[PDB]
Amino acid sequence: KNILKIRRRKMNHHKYRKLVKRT
Amino acid sequence: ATPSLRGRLARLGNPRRPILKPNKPLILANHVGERRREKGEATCITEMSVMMACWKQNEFRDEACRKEIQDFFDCASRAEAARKMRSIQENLGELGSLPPKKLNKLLHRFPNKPHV
Amino acid sequence: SSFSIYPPIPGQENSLRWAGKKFEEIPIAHIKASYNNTQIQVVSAAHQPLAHASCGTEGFRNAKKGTGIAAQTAGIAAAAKATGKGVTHVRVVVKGLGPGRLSAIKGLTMGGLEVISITDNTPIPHNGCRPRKARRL
Amino acid sequence: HRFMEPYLFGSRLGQDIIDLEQTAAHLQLALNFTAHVAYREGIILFVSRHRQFAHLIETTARDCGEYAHTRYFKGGLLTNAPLLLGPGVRLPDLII
Amino acid sequence: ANHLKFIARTVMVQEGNVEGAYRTLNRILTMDGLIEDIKRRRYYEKPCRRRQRESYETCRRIYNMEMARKINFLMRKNRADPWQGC
Amino acid sequence: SRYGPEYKDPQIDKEYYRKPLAEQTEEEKYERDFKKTQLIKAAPATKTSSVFEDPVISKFTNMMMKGGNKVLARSLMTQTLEAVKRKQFAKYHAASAEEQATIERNPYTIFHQALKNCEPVIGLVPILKGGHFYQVPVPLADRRRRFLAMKWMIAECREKKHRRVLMPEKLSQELLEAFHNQGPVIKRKHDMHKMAEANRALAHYRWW
RNA sequence: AGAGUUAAAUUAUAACUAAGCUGUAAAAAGCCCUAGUUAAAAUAAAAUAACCCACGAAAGUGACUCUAAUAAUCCUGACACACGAUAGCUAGGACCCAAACUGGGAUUAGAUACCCCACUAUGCCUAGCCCUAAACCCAAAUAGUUACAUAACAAAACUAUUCGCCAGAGUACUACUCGCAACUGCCUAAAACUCAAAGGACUUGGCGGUGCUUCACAUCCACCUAGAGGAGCCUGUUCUA
RNA sequence: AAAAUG
Ligand SMILES: [Mg+2]
Ligand SMILES: [Mg+2]
Ligand SMILES: [Mg+2]
Ligand SMILES: [Mg+2]
Ligand SMILES: [Mg+2]
Ligand SMILES: [Mg+2]
Ligand SMILES: [Mg+2]
Ligand SMILES: [Mg+2]
Ligand SMILES: [Mg+2]
Ligand SMILES: [Mg+2]
Ligand SMILES: [Mg+2]
Ligand SMILES: [Mg+2]
Ligand SMILES: [Mg+2]
Ligand SMILES: [Mg+2]
Ligand SMILES: [Mg+2]
Ligand SMILES: [Mg+2]
Ligand SMILES: [Mg+2]
Ligand SMILES: [Mg+2]
Ligand SMILES: [Mg+2]
Ligand SMILES: [Mg+2]
Ligand SMILES: [Mg+2]
Ligand SMILES: [Mg+2]
Ligand SMILES: [Mg+2]
Ligand SMILES: [Mg+2]
Ligand SMILES: [Mg+2]
Ligand SMILES: [Mg+2]
Ligand SMILES: [Mg+2]
Ligand SMILES: [Mg+2]
Repeated sequence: KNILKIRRRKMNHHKYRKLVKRT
Repeated sequence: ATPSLRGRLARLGNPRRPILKPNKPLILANHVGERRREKGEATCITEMSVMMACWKQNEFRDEACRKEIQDFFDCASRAEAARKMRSIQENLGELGSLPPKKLNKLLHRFPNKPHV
Repeated sequence: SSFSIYPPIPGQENSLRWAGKKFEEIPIAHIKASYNNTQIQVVSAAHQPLAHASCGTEGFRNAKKGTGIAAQTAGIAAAAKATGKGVTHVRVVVKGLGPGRLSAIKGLTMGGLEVISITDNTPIPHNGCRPRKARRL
Repeated sequence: HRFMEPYLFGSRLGQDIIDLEQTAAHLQLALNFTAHVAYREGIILFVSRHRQFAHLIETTARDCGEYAHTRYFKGGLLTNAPLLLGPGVRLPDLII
Repeated sequence: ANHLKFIARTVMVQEGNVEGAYRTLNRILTMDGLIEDIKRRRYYEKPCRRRQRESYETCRRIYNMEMARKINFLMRKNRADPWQGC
Repeated sequence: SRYGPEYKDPQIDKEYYRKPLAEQTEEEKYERDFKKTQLIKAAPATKTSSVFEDPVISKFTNMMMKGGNKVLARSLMTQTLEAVKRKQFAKYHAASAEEQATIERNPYTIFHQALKNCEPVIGLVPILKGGHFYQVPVPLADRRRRFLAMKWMIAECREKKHRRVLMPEKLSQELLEAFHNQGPVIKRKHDMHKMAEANRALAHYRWW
């Protein structure tokens, strides 16, 4: 249910953190 | 005595932090849980040990000691008897309360009223 | 026959004897029943080790020494080594909660020792050292 | 019950007491209404689910010449009359 | 360590009965809560899990005590029904 | 399955019926047995009222039969008992006065003692724990123990003999060996006992 | 918020005994300067009481003692002021034990994971920062009512005065601005473009390597018998032709 | 204990 949106935001934050670490 | 319930749950009128956090609503049901069947365990490992002590000491022969062989079969017989008789004896009566099949019927005669 | 389960503390003037000795002179059987091993050591009242026997010393192996049978055999051998030095009564002191707890206790009786008292000296820290993390993450 | 407040006299040490003034005032009309239906050739049925005096209810109804129901009440008894009782039946004109 | 030994958690055997003395000692620890305390202290539990365990145990205890109270209240109606057939 | 649940097992013992008046506890059962209008199954052809037949002999004959040839198995029992008898008689007549008071001439007693000697005490059951099979020692029932004792000898005599060796002669050898506890079936038994003693520590896996 | 103290366990350290100790479903690795018992400072944490529900504005607080002490003759109110769990940063001190990371050993086709062992940052004290949480009891503050009245579930439905927010979803706890002892950061916070949906609760099936009771009677195991898969032949398939 | 995909 709400875990779908929570996981979407979690994935977005994880990808943003990986991008920040790479660049 | 029953533990207190005032000021425990989170409600509109409760001003303080909730104390108890129920997984399911604390409504007394109309049926009790079915009695749990006990998990079995191996029998007379102790007498099996003294049976095998004769075999380890006397080079694995039954003519050396005969009582340690006979009491092992005595254990086999008594364990089979306890497996057969008690499987019905413990399911018939509890000696402390009523069987669940009678308990559910007793509770259904005087059920709880969460509504109205 | 007024019998009390409370220990005979030396402070009182009670008259109880076991093989002619007081409760303060009867040897001790320290029995550490861990989750993977059971170690039995018989010391005297003067804290002199007399007999020592454990499931590891009984010729057992990694997982076979954790069963109650290994504890019973260790108790039997510890009882034999204790009787070798001329002891009749002992006070069992159980340390830790494990599978070889009662089995190694009855091992002394099977090996030829009389148990007069059982004391549960289990380590119960009042939130002292922090234990290890929980398994099955 | 919350709707028995006007029909009570008070509470005698936890036990509520019903005043009999309004009991008699209601019972006069109750008996008058019950008697008028019987006078005008009406079907009167005594419904009562209580396993202590049920025998007394059927005896009273048989002596009265009216009908009684003290057993387990079926589902579509009064609603699904053309099926539970018969093809075409007459519904009870009064229920006690 | 600093206390005198052989006073706490000690049970004296009567007439050589060791198996029953051990059961008495085990009852002492279970009814004082030491067995569950040892099994809980084997592995550390976080405070978040401790609060959940306490809440679940208290709710379960309240439900069990209320169910037992209702059972004991309704034990009187266990008698054979004398109005069978009504 | 042609016999209904009301059909009971017959009783072949003549002495059971010939003396009804000597006891009352057993008197109280057989009058109800037939007053309850209970049906009785037909007596099997293999079991009769003979005084020279034994249930053990019949079982061992049944276990040897291959296919459905019962007369061949009955014969094989005939020559097995005859060969045991004649070998024991040849040994009887070649000894001094002291050994004839000990050497047994009875094939039935020799066979029964051989089975008792070959009967194992404890057996092994494979228990699956942690994805692996462990040989847990378990006490065996009387019927299981006797079945193992019988089957081990039958299997040994079937395979470990020369083609020129006949079944009754090989069985006569192994019967006398198992009577004195020197046969390979005793070795098989002791192997099972040793393999149970080696895994005694694994007996906690059993839950019955 | 300061100052002082430690009951149990644990350990550095000595003495007697043993060859093993730890470790898991099972093992291996590790330690044999190991293990049990008798004595033992320093550090860390504070069984039962607690089936108690108190204090503090919140975060948070329940080993003991002492001092200071818990605003408002009591409405709401910020971008202003002061706090703000854990995690993280700097300097000095401490380090029993636990543990990111790491190195070995298990399992797996792979396992840089769950399982075992050792250890570091860290958890500890003082000073200075960082200002984030599922900071949730997802229910704003102040005085009230049980009147009308159940979308669904859940903690029942609502008044009067206010403050802060809410304009489809993804983009997006994002880019660009301002400010901040924060420089892989925090707060505020879009647009281009894509779609006609995105969402909350529920009913019934189906499933569950969730859990609990009764079972399997040729049936799953425990167990019995005779065979297939090995050879030749017959015959039926898939392949080449 | 173990155990992926359609
Ligand atoms: Mg995304
Ligand atoms: Mg408060
Ligand atoms: Mg829930
Ligand atoms: Mg439920
Ligand atoms: Mg997690
Ligand atoms: Mg301070
Ligand atoms: Mg101390
Ligand atoms: Mg130090
Ligand atoms: Mg190794
Ligand atoms: Mg404390
Ligand atoms: Mg105040
Ligand atoms: Mg204000
Ligand atoms: Mg902070
Ligand atoms: Mg910090
Ligand atoms: Mg460190
Ligand atoms: Mg560590
Ligand atoms: Mg690794
Ligand atoms: Mg919080
Ligand atoms: Mg919120
Ligand atoms: Mg506000
Ligand atoms: Mg509805
Ligand atoms: Mg938008
Ligand atoms: Mg964030
Ligand atoms: Mg940002
Ligand atoms: Mg089959
Ligand atoms: Mg064939
Ligand atoms: Mg073939
Ligand atoms: Mg794939």
